[PDB]
Amino acid sequence: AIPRERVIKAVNELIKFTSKPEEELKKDLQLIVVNNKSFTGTSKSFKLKLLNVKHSFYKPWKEASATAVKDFKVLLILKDSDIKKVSEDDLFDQLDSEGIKVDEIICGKDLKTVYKAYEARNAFISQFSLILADDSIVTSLPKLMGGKAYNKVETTPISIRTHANKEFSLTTLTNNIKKVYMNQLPVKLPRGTTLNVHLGNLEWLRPEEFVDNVELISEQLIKAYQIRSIFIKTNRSPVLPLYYNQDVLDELEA
Amino acid sequence: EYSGIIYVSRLPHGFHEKELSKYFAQFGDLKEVRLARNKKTGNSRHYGFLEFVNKEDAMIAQESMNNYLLMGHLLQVRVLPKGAKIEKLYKYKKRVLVEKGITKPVKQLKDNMKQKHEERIKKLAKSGIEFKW
Amino acid sequence: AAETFKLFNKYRPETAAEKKERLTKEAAAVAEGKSKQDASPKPYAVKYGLNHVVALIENKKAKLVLIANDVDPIELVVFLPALCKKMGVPYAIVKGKARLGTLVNQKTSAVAALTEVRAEDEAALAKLVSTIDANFADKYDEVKKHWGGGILG
Amino acid sequence: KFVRAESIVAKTLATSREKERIKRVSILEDKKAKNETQHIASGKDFILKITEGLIREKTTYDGKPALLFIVRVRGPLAVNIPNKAFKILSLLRLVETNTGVFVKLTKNVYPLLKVIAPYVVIGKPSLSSIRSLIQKRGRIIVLNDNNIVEEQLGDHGIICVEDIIHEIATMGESFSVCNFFLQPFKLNREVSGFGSLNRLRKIKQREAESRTRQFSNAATAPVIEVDIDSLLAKLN
Amino acid sequence: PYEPLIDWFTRHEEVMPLTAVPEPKRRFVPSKNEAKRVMKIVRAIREGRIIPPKKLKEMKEKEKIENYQYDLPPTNEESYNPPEEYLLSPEEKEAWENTEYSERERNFIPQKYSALRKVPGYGESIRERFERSLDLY
RNA sequence: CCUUCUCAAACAUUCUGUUUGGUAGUGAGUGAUACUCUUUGGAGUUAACUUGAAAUUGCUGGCCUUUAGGCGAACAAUGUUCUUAAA
Repeated sequence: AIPRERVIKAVNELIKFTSKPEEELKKDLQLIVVNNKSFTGTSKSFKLKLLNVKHSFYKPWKEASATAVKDFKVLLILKDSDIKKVSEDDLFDQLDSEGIKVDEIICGKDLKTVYKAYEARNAFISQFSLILADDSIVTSLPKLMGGKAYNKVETTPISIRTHANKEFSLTTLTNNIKKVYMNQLPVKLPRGTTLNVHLGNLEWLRPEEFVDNVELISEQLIKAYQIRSIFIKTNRSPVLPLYYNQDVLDELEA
Repeated sequence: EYSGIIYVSRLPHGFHEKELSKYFAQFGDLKEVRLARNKKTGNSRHYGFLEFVNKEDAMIAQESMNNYLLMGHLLQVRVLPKGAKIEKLYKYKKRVLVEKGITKPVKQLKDNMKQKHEERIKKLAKSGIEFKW
Repeated sequence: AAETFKLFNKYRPETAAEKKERLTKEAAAVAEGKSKQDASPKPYAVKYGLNHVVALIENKKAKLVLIANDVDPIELVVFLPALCKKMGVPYAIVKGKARLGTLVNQKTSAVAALTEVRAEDEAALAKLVSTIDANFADKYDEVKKHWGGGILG
Repeated sequence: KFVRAESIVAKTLATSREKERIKRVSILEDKKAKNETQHIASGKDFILKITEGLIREKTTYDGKPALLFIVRVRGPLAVNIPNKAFKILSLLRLVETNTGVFVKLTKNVYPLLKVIAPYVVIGKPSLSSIRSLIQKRGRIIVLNDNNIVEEQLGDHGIICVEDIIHEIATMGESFSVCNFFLQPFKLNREVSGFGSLNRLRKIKQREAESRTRQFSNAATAPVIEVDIDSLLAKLN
Repeated sequence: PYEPLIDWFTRHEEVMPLTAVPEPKRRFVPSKNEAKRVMKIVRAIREGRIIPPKKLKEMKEKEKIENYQYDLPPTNEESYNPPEEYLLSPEEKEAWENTEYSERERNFIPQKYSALRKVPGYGESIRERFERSLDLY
């Protein structure tokens, strides 16, 4: 495992670094970096791995984005048939039970005709943060979203499932949106030895809660991949050791 | 006065020199054709250069093409002055990855990381806020 | 002109026949006991009546106007180019009133104005506007600016 | 002729499309044949069946030698054929459109179906359809060729062409024999084409086909199948 | 003489429209007159003067069926089954070939019947029926 | 003037739940913190911002095969050749 005291120490002292008087918003945001051997799948991997996390920073994202200029907005991407059967109120009544909200639902037809225009498409995606798409549609997205959508973490889509049986039930979508929203966080899978994972502004969560999220994510990743080390920081601050496995280097050579 | 060398901007997606040659030959035999090209991945910079055998034919092609609506956007072609020459273009391909062997044996970079981690601990006392590990 | 007409053919106006089919459909929909009541969005179509076309000018609302060249009372149309020039509407002189009639469920129209366009064509509309500004306003303004004809036949 | 600057863009992008999809199919079928399923879409294949929005039912493929009759449908709007599909079609003699042929369906034949899926249509024929096809259509190589193979066919043991129907339906003894014996096949065009009344039918079957034929471009595309009893009722 | 026309006033561009007409209400609400026409059709169908289009198609589908429902010797001279007479057929075959076509068709009706297995396949029959149709016409 | 992979399995019965796999980009520019290795040649990654599908020359990676193709498939592999969308 990883010594939690070290991570608590790091988060408190990064709070200290930030307390010293877009970039000004930027210099408070938490970024894990993970060095690991041959993180490639030998191939590009736009698929986002959804790691189980104890706490949900999207609700703090709501509470701070209400004040922020950019408003948090949710995009769901469903088939023509699903949008035909699914209505906005049916989703809204389910989401007010836990107190969240989808901002819009969109079709692939809609993407390929309404937003087949680079400026309009870019503005439409950049407005939003959470991009959800049916796992069936997810395999067809890349030529539609545009590469600029896939460069950034928020703009790239998240895999979500509507079907559980042969046909899809609203219960599956209802609880899968909850699973993706308040129990899962995105993880891009680029090439090279370097991974980056987003947590968010320090001001949103408890630093001890930050630590619990960081350690849960790190041990999940260690169980997943052979990690050279775990380098957490803020994207303005210098770099910080917490943990490292040295034998991974030997395996990297061999 | 102008030359036979020609500049065309705003080229469609997928519209390569093989397509350019097959039309601008129809106006007349051309000495040269090139398109401006990116290195890492085979995608367009949407502009290219032509060169015709006869300047007068080059004038005609420019005249009928200066505002050529095509594939949902307009093309703009302009004749070069007499003092103009073709330079430094090449058909770049998609540059694929490499995996080169790690030269130092295991136990050497074993030492480097312990140095680097311990070193990467030291900038933190230098940055720097009280750290043990 | 070809792409202008391809753009317009998506925005054909509803025929009298199609209008009556939808009317009887919805009236039958009201027929049921157990009827159905719904609210529907705005229609989208070109606009074509001469005084109506000038009406959408002086607002302004015409994002595009096409003017046929062959009109036996040409004085019906001589002002439209200068009017849209001074107003900045992106006018274009199309050639043939009959073809305007074809795209509008009429014999002839002599004018074709469009104001409201869906998001799925808005970028196409803007780029075509820049195109016509490049092909017509730039090319022919200096030869709009001379006396024509005068050569014997 | 001055051809155009526009159709070239359509055919170039459509070739990039056909090339990427056939490449994906080659990856998937090579990995499946070599039994190296580590990171792929699906491990087994599927067959789609459209019948009378219209009901579309899907099944898992059976490694069973099944009789089919291929019908070649006009290719996509602006595509020049890639050479791989060209070779497959030439082997199956599906050039000269409105051309079909009977085929055995086994696992070795099966991967090529995705290769030529955007240029053909599949389905399950009935003996009534097959009988109408042969007794109303079918010719054999010119002059003595037609006679001499009938002798070789007799050496195999076939006579009275109705027995060719029986063996094509049965597949008991030798299908490739009869398959090579029926080397050319031809069907009329369902619409006479040019004319005031006819153009309506052209547009209507264009819409109907656009409803029916589906271009997955997934490489896990379920095999689209149609009721050939209706297709030949139209085309024969 | 002639001179080009000066464009001294067109070059000035007004940034506003000529007239400040207040926008009417009806441009933003669904049109009332189509609703009135709809309700006219509604009262008509309620009285039954107009049949619904679905019921009309049902009536047509039934009525098509209902309308289409209610209403109120040379062969032995010819051989055709292992018989002998057609042994005259190959003897003067060149001779009948040498006659005119309008003689040939009747003269090439007769051909040797080998056995049940083979039937040559009716090269002549369609032409004979077409000629008979013309003879009627 | 074309249209974008719009689902697979296994377990389980909870009136649908759990797990696993499936996604090559629109080009150009700004740019933080940096990460590893390469053996100095730099290479693959990293915050996130701009843009009317915008527009000017960033010189020639490497391996393999054949006479262009794979490195996201090795005895792996690809070319532009469908006519009742004509005349």
